[PDB]
Amino acid sequence: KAQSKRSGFCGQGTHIVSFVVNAPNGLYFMHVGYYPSNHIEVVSAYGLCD
Amino acid sequence: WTAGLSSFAAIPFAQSIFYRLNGVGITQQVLSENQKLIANKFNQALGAM
Amino acid sequence: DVLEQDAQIDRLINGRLTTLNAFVAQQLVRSESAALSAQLAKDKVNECV
Repeated sequence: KAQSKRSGFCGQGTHIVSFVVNAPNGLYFMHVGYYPSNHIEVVSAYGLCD
Repeated sequence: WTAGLSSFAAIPFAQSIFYRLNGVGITQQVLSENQKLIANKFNQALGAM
Repeated sequence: DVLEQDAQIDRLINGRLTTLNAFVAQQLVRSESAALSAQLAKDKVNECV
């Protein structure tokens, strides 16, 4: 019904949408999985205090 | 870090505990920065275990 | 005597194989329980840790 946005019970990585189709003697699921596949180090600050 | 989701971070573990504690219990930064032995209290429990 | 001994061997073989069948069945049940517990463990690590 909705994007899981939580622990990956469904497709590995963040799951945008999941589509379910009947399988012989069962149900087959076809989730969509997002994988970054690249990581670049960026120095970051915790906003600012004024 | 509570703000970071599924992302790498470079913060001390004690700061990470504070972010999780702030989400778990609504304690203001002034309240959290009082005795400053809150992490030490966790260490005492870990030592007892 | 050998002829009587062969008859004794037969029943002993039948008893041993049935006991092995029960042992294998218990191991199969344990493996199915392990698969369920491993799935629970993976969910627990992602949800809590």
